[PDB]
Amino acid sequence: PAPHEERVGDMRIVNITFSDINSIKNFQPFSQYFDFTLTGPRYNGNIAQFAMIWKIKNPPHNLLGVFFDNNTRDDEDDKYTLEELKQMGNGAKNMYIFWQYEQK
Amino acid sequence: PAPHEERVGDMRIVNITFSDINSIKNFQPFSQYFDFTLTGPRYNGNIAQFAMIWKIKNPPHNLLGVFFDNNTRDDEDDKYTLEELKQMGNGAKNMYIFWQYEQK
Amino acid sequence: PVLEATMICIDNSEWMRNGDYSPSRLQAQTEAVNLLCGAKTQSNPENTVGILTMAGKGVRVLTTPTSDLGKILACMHGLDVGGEINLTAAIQIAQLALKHRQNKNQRQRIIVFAGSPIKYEKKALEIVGKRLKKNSVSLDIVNFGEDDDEEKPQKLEALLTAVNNNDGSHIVHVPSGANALSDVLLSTPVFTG
Amino acid sequence: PVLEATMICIDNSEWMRNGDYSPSRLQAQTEAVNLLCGAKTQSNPENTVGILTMAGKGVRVLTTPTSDLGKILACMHGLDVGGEINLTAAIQIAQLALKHRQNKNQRQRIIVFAGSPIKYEKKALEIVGKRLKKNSVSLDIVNFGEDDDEEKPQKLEALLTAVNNNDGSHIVHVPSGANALSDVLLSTPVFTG
Repeated sequence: PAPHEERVGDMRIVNITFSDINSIKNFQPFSQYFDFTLTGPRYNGNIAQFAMIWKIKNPPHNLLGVFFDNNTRDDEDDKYTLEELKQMGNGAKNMYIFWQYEQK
Repeated sequence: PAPHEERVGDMRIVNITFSDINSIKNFQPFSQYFDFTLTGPRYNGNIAQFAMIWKIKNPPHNLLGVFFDNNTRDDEDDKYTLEELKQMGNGAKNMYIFWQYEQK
Repeated sequence: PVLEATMICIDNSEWMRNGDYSPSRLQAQTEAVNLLCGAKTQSNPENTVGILTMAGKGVRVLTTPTSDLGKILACMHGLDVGGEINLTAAIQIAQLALKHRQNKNQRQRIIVFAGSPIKYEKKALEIVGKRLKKNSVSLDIVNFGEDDDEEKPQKLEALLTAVNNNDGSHIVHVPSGANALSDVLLSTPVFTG
Repeated sequence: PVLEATMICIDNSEWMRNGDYSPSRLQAQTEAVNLLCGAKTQSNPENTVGILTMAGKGVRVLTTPTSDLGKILACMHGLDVGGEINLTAAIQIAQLALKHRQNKNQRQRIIVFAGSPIKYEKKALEIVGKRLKKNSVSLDIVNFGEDDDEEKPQKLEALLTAVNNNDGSHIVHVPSGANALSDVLLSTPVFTG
């Protein structure tokens, strides 16, 4: 056993896995950044309430969303894969990657 | 743009994505560890030929397999999730996690 | 709420592979823990949360208490599983990690996720609990997991009674059911104070 | 067989977002690159493979040539994408990495994935080619990308002609189609040597 670490430069990549997306609703503060009215995992172009609106391109089936905890980045749907977004922290100290646990 | 790194302790985690697992048939050295008749992503208990046989527990739908490039680890089906496998390098220097590209 | 350092003691024992909390006790705990980390850090920006695992090959501090939520949550990815919890070592080490990171006027809290059999005498636990009390450490116990340890809730209650100071300590007994571990806890003082 | 330091120059230009190579030229390239890193590192335990990106936010050496396959492949995850390839800067830099190789017994090879328009004068490219030939650098060119620049294959053939020495340099023109980029290359000397 050793620490797991995923990062890009100084940006920690924080993989968070939930069985149900709705549990993120109770996940402060990330509940405020998700937009649970949207279909398909989104990333945020900036810090704003419900900012995770930009469609990640070709997302893994169990990707729920990406939240960059600071700064801004280009904001376009269906352009940035998850991998590319790891390069798009743009000074975010943390890129939260929300995953859905795949059961059964 | 900064180096991406994923790791557990001394073990690098190397995420590799293919649109088709069958491409890995041409991927040295890894192909030698894959049994391409197997359903469900597997990890290897050792680096014997065709060692990737142990069913990863509740794998992400896009997980193709896990290859640890050295040493040995517990060998069970449907026990170790991919996350837990990240703690199971057991001295492996590289944990190769093969992923399926999900288009659309 | 108040200023608090919290050391969350994670059950990563072999018992946590059980699917009676779906998809596993480990995962139900991870989600509760992640939510708790969010709640605690968002309750007060000077709150710190640390995480240790109690089983595996021995108690492992994943992080000493930090307000760095990213660092905390990153500790919940890639947990090892195995062994049995060392609850007394965990509480001892949690107290150490607490004392390591303690900032001025930070109350100290240990949260123990007791997802496995409690192989301790009641009196031994009470003594540990009384020591937590003397060191001004509050304790939250999350008791979950049906492993035919019939004495478990009463032993954990006795621990909680020993530690409890001004109702700062709490125990939640969470059955496996439709209500996920985390959704049960959300309504309890573990989250609400 | 062939003992070789190889510097693989990756096209991570904006043109790589194109899905005409399914699912994206970038992904088609990445797989070809990974396979090539595997094939090169496994053909000879003293082979070294480095990777640079030609475009993005500027030419960037992901790793100088190394035998460490995990390190190489780890470079292929989370590539940035944008801009236009700086083929000349990339070849220049790749050459330097190869001249700097520790095992001078190694032959030197640049593999260029040109998946985007070649905006440099053909004469400028044959110059580069002859420079590489002088510096004993072999070049493999993977020419892919339906961007409608008709000069490209000819420009890259001209680059190829200039650098080629003892059939050490090769060009593969891979339009999108039923075969993945990597599958087309597997039957070429880029992979077979």
